[PDB]
Amino acid sequence: KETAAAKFERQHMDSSTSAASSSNYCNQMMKSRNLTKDRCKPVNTFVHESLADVQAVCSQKNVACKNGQTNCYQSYSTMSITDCRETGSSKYPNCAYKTTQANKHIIVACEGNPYVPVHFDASV
Ligand SMILES: [Cl-]
Ligand SMILES: [Cl-]
Ligand SMILES: [Cl-]
Ligand SMILES: [Cl-]
Repeated sequence: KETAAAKFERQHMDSSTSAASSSNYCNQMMKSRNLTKDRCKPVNTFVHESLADVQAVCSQKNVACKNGQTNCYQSYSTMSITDCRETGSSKYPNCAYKTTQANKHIIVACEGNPYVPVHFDASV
């Protein structure tokens, strides 16, 4: 079974680009990160910063998570992100995503020792 930290990395880290290159970024990344296996994952955010910088958010501003838990943290700085969301033309298989690039603060839930990101809560 994948660890929670490793699942966060696979679903939400893309340090190899500064920003979504094009409208097909999400179609490609959703497929390559194995987020379209049996179902199209409906919504997923990728963060274009170093893993270290994203991990560091777990020692930044403590904020409530949407679900009311208290282990969420909001990045002090904005980060380059791409939101991927399924379009109306999307029907498994042949998932289809809209790519939206933005520079926003991220909010992650953190857990463990080391205390690292395990869920992507939101961007602001
Ligand atoms: Cl793994
Ligand atoms: Cl791990
Ligand atoms: Cl997400
Ligand atoms: Cl990097």
